[PDB]
Amino acid sequence: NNLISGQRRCGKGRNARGIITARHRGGGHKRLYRKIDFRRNEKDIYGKIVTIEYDPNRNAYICLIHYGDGEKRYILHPRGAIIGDTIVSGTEVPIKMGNALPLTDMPLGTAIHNIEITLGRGGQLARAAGAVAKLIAKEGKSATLKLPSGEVRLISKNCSATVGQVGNVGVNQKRLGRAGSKRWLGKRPVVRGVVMNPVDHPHGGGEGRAPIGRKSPTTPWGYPALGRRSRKRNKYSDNFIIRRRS
Amino acid sequence: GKAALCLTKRSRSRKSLARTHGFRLRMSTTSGRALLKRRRAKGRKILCTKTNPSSGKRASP
Amino acid sequence: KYPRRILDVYQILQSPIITEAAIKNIADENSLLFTVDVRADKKMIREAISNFFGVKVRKVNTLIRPDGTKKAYIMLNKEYNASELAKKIGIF
RNA sequence: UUACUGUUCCCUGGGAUUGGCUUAUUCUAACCUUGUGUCAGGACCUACGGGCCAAGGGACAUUCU
RNA sequence: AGUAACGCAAACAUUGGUGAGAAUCCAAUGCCCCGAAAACCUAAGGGUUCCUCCGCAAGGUUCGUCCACGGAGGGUGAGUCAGGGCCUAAGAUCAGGCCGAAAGGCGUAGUCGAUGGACAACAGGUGAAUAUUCCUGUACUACCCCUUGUUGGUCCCGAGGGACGGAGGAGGCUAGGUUAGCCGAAAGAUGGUUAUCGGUUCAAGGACGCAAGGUGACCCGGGUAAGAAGGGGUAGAGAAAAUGCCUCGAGCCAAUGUUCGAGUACCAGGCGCUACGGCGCUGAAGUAACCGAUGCCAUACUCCCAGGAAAAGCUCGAACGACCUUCAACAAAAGGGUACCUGUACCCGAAACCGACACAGGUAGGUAGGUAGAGAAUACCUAGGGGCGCGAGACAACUCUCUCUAAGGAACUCGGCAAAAUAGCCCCGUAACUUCGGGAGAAGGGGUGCCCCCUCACAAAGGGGGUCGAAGUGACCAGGCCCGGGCGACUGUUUACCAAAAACACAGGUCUCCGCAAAGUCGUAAGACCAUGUAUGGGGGCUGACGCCUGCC
RNA sequence: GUGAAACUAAGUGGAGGUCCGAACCGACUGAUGUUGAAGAAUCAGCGGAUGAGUUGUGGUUAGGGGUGAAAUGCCACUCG
RNA sequence: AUCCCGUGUGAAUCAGCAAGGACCACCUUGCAAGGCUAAAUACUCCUGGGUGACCGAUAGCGAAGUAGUACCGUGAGGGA
RNA sequence: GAGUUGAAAAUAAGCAGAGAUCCGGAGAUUCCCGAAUAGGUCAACCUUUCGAACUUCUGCUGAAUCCAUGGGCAGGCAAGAGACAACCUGGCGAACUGAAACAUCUUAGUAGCCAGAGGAAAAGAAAGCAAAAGCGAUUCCCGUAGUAGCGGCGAGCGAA
Ligand SMILES: [Mg+2]
Ligand SMILES: [Mg+2]
Ligand SMILES: [Mg+2]
Ligand SMILES: [Mg+2]
Ligand SMILES: [Mg+2]
Ligand SMILES: [Mg+2]
Ligand SMILES: [Mg+2]
Ligand SMILES: [Mg+2]
Ligand SMILES: [Mg+2]
Ligand SMILES: [Mg+2]
Ligand SMILES: [Mg+2]
Ligand SMILES: [Mg+2]
Ligand SMILES: [Mg+2]
Ligand SMILES: [Mg+2]
Ligand SMILES: [Mg+2]
Ligand SMILES: [Mg+2]
Ligand SMILES: [Mg+2]
Ligand SMILES: [Mg+2]
Ligand SMILES: [Mg+2]
Ligand SMILES: [Mg+2]
Ligand SMILES: [Mg+2]
Ligand SMILES: [Mg+2]
Ligand SMILES: [Mg+2]
Ligand SMILES: [Mg+2]
Ligand SMILES: [Mg+2]
Ligand SMILES: [Mg+2]
Ligand SMILES: [Mg+2]
Ligand SMILES: [Mg+2]
Ligand SMILES: [Mg+2]
Ligand SMILES: [Mg+2]
Ligand SMILES: [Mg+2]
Ligand SMILES: [Mg+2]
Ligand SMILES: [Mg+2]
Ligand SMILES: [Mg+2]
Ligand SMILES: [Mg+2]
Ligand SMILES: [Mg+2]
Ligand SMILES: [Mg+2]
Ligand SMILES: [Mg+2]
Ligand SMILES: [Mg+2]
Ligand SMILES: [Mg+2]
Ligand SMILES: [Mg+2]
Ligand SMILES: [Mg+2]
Ligand SMILES: [Mg+2]
Ligand SMILES: [Mg+2]
Ligand SMILES: [Mg+2]
Ligand SMILES: [Mg+2]
Ligand SMILES: [Mg+2]
Ligand SMILES: [Mg+2]
Ligand SMILES: [Mg+2]
Ligand SMILES: [Mg+2]
Ligand SMILES: [Mg+2]
Ligand SMILES: [Mg+2]
Ligand SMILES: [Mg+2]
Ligand SMILES: [Mg+2]
Ligand SMILES: [Mg+2]
Ligand SMILES: [Mg+2]
Ligand SMILES: [Mg+2]
Ligand SMILES: [Mg+2]
Ligand SMILES: [Mg+2]
Ligand SMILES: [Mg+2]
Ligand SMILES: [Mg+2]
Ligand SMILES: [Mg+2]
Ligand SMILES: [Mg+2]
Ligand SMILES: [Mg+2]
Ligand SMILES: [Mg+2]
Ligand SMILES: [Mg+2]
Ligand SMILES: [Mg+2]
Ligand SMILES: [Mg+2]
Ligand SMILES: [Mg+2]
Ligand SMILES: [Mg+2]
Ligand SMILES: [Mg+2]
Ligand SMILES: [Mg+2]
Ligand SMILES: [Mg+2]
Ligand SMILES: [Mg+2]
Ligand SMILES: [Mg+2]
Ligand SMILES: [Mg+2]
Ligand SMILES: [Mg+2]
Ligand SMILES: [Mg+2]
Ligand SMILES: [Mg+2]
Ligand SMILES: [Mg+2]
Ligand SMILES: [Mg+2]
Ligand SMILES: [Mg+2]
Repeated sequence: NNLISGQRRCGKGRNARGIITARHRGGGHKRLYRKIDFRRNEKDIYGKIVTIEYDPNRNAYICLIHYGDGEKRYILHPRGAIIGDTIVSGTEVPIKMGNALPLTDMPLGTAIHNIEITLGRGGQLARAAGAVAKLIAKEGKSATLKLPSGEVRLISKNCSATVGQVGNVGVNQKRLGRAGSKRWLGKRPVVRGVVMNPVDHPHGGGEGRAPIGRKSPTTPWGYPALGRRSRKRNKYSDNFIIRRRS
Repeated sequence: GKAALCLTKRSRSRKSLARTHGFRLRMSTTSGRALLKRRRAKGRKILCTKTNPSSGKRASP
Repeated sequence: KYPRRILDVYQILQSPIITEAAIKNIADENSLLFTVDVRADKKMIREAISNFFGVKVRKVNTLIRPDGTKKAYIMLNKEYNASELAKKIGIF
């Protein structure tokens, strides 16, 4: 319970200047922040699951952990988890769901999530609901694996990760029945640029329902909206990429 | 039950107006320090119209 | 040990008030009316009357006029008598 | 706007920042990134940060011309 | 041009008085209006408009002896109300630090910052103008003194706690209301009559304690072993806390209630005085039943997804570190004593704020009576406040706001614009079509008052009989309906001041970009948002529920 | 009801960008006013009225800009 | 050319270097990459004195009286 | 050097040839806000341990880290801060306009903003002008001269 707090970055979408950078953010119901442990430190101790709580700040559920020393933590909810299951973070830990260990000690073809790219920062990849990363192979310094996007990235071997697939896979199946359910999440109505005036969007003017009237569809800031790859050329992580998603 | 178009002054509290037009607000920025320089050379009696103390009969609380 | 503010203790009491209501208050409440400095307090006024006339002060109540002049109701203990002290000054 | 002349974002080459051994690939020492790793005053910095030690990149890139 | 108008169609009228002078000022009587306000408080704001005396130049849309006007003087009393001396959110500043022609920008701790949290009072009386502020009575908070005991404490630090949503309805109470009873008074020129009129009231707080209410393991009432609230002990990095283990414990929860406070206090009425103001004595009864909250128990319970602030006060407790000390410090009961700053007037559904006006307007929140009624709608009334700041006559056209209008009934008209009609409750009966939810109150018909009985009133409804009227939800209040087609799916949003739509949005669908030091966006830069998120996610373009489909280059 | 389910009748429950309708927020039609009582109001009806609701207090975004369920609309009766 | 900067390169020391309007030669002149320095000069919110073919209350400073007052505006500000 | 207690009479009391009132020089006090600077703040107020905050100066002590740095303590009417019409210096740096349009150009290195400083500032004691003859720091005025030149060789600009 003490891991929950109300100290959050109020004023979503607004930067320090106070101008809207990330549009269509506002309203929505209030939500407290949960402290989830992604590093999975405090190794070589058993901890059992008791609750499966609701986290408004994400798509997946969480799980409360109770260790023998009295500490309490939050983690993501794997798929086939049930109350009473144990979890361990270590090196010689057996390879089953809920446990955490580096990629060196894992076999090939494992369902993995909560992957970290660097040591200490904690897991960053494969957090969403129903997310999973398949380990393809490993060779010497680093280890390649597949991501939910279908891309094959080359991650270091000493990085930690959690086994299994994230819970509540069946969340896309429900369709938001009406617009009010969208505003409850904090997503304001999206206006189309073709309806605007020319000063506001390049597609604006023209009597009637105007077509694009341009060589290509464009963003509100002039650049095209389709096909142009936005990845920075000669990026630091360019050698760690094996292929492109699909 | 709709206010007319010309009601731009809805009798807001003087506490907030001092925080927006008060003496301490002008002395913070460089422009406000020059603002008072213009009103003193002008010779105006009341330099800041929208100002009130923290206590006394003028206090908004 | 410090007072609240620092100023002339002998300026705390400018002059009394002479009205038909004030004189009526002396006999009913055993009180006295005095105009006081704006920077004055109930402690300094309580200590003041204890030293000038050598009498006890049951309670002190004050207020600031619209003109920025402070007034002070001073109720003496029942042992003394404000009417007797009034004649010592000259006012009835 | 496929009017004229220009500016900016962005891409690319030469030069500086910028170095070593090999036949373009490697190496670590500049430089980039990170630490809930550690030390620190009267005290705290698990509050940014500083010093130290490590980890991942690496003379590419960022920056200037 | 002495022309228009003098700011609602709530309504004035008489007597008497004041005075040089009165439709306009004062009083009395009667009439009429508001009465979820046109009533009483109160926040912001205004800033002396409040009270008394004097005056009437100007101001008041008339008058004026009056006034929110003018002059003079006076008036706002707090340990408990509100705010500060306590805390913090949004947000604003920011030691150092980073960035930058300058100004300066970003930003860490920290500090400011109520619209929140925390914290101690009521009744009655006094009255030119103030009182939960003054007086009386009864309480509370903090500090100090005193008396014993303890004899290391106080900060830092650790932990607990504070600490929270919406919707829904049930139950137990009270406020409040009605009636009855009791007490007192009354003849209100009428046919009769007392069946009429009035009163029947009291808080904060202290002390006690609760179900037939809610909760707490065990059965179809009994039995029984763990088990609730609430405590204790123990192990490990290990004081508290947390986690695990063991153990005691049938009672717990709190609005209400009882009693004191609470006196012949308050009070109808009566006896006398008067300059008619009130004063001075006297002062009975002071109970019960029914109805019953939108308020209390109550972040009590149930359900649901959108998943519902922080800090301090408070409580528990070791070590390290800091300060101080044998009382000079901590802690317990009684008693006694002591008690900072500012606001407090007056208006506040307005003539004093906001609208240039004494403007048919706008202005958060609290209190919420009686009859009928589902109701805070509506109609008439109580408390209380008002009669709208020019009037008197006359009763042409014409205009506006309203009522009825023979026969006909949309022939009017761009157009059934406007007006008229419908209307409630209880029964009967309800189509095509459909996404099976709807359509639907479909449509369309019958009944409706009062009195007696059935009937035991079973809170009702129903049945039978009788009776009045042209007319029974008789007033106010209170749906018009049906067939067909186009657009858009629908609830919603939009050009404040000529356009509410077929436009926008919408759930959904599709394409494309982004592997986190992310894309994108704002910045000279540092950096910020995106995100304390991680491809079931984020940004962007088009389309716009659903159903059948979405071709060729 | 079945082998178990599917399915199905009652009762309980009280959901909804649900219905009628005051306050509150809005402003569709018409009349009146149009040197107005009023620089957008009065009167009579009308729409939503547990929600994408309304509102107070205290704040944020400032012009080669901001904001915009997007009208070139709003940003102190002033906005291509 | 002379003078002053960003980027990148990079000399010489009197037998020398720079300048003399691309540059070379000869001659002349001068000695950069350190610094300070009065006077003649420009201005009037003001002070004292003096003088006006300057105004005389719609003039002259906005202002001959409580003028940057009254008044208007959220404010900057405008302004009798 | 004879009457006085402002404008500003009146009233009530004083001072004064033992030389007042008044006029000058040097001093004292100088409440609150304000650079504001004990802390906070809605300027003229609040809370307070009662303090010129911060930077600088003079000392003491001496983190990571040996020397050091950064902190901490104390002293010290204690240097600096802010204000200031115009002129002056430096930095940023327009547009309408003119060219009968307009971009090179002009308006213009003007306006305005920021910063700083003085009564003046800035400049300034030849790595200079000049041309075969000579001058001997800088600045200002006359004049050279609207000349030599620059310029979509256009408008216009303009030396020594
Ligand atoms: Mg449009
Ligand atoms: Mg465009
Ligand atoms: Mg177009
Ligand atoms: Mg077309
Ligand atoms: Mg309203
Ligand atoms: Mg007071
Ligand atoms: Mg470190
Ligand atoms: Mg750190
Ligand atoms: Mg005429
Ligand atoms: Mg006429
Ligand atoms: Mg008129
Ligand atoms: Mg007339
Ligand atoms: Mg009526
Ligand atoms: Mg009055
Ligand atoms: Mg008159
Ligand atoms: Mg008159
Ligand atoms: Mg008056
Ligand atoms: Mg209080
Ligand atoms: Mg700083
Ligand atoms: Mg901060
Ligand atoms: Mg604070
Ligand atoms: Mg508050
Ligand atoms: Mg308090
Ligand atoms: Mg009153
Ligand atoms: Mg808690
Ligand atoms: Mg009779
Ligand atoms: Mg323990
Ligand atoms: Mg009062
Ligand atoms: Mg009052
Ligand atoms: Mg109101
Ligand atoms: Mg009104
Ligand atoms: Mg008006
Ligand atoms: Mg009623
Ligand atoms: Mg009504
Ligand atoms: Mg009535
Ligand atoms: Mg009248
Ligand atoms: Mg009137
Ligand atoms: Mg009238
Ligand atoms: Mg007819
Ligand atoms: Mg016809
Ligand atoms: Mg016809
Ligand atoms: Mg109609
Ligand atoms: Mg009708
Ligand atoms: Mg029907
Ligand atoms: Mg139909
Ligand atoms: Mg109706
Ligand atoms: Mg047609
Ligand atoms: Mg629609
Ligand atoms: Mg609609
Ligand atoms: Mg319109
Ligand atoms: Mg509409
Ligand atoms: Mg319209
Ligand atoms: Mg629209
Ligand atoms: Mg990025
Ligand atoms: Mg469309
Ligand atoms: Mg609805
Ligand atoms: Mg409705
Ligand atoms: Mg609207
Ligand atoms: Mg209406
Ligand atoms: Mg309605
Ligand atoms: Mg309707
Ligand atoms: Mg509807
Ligand atoms: Mg601004
Ligand atoms: Mg501009
Ligand atoms: Mg406007
Ligand atoms: Mg040269
Ligand atoms: Mg030459
Ligand atoms: Mg030379
Ligand atoms: Mg003049
Ligand atoms: Mg004249
Ligand atoms: Mg200060
Ligand atoms: Mg300060
Ligand atoms: Mg000094
Ligand atoms: Mg200065
Ligand atoms: Mg130009
Ligand atoms: Mg031109
Ligand atoms: Mg021209
Ligand atoms: Mg000077
Ligand atoms: Mg001089
Ligand atoms: Mg000079
Ligand atoms: Mg000089
Ligand atoms: Mg110099």
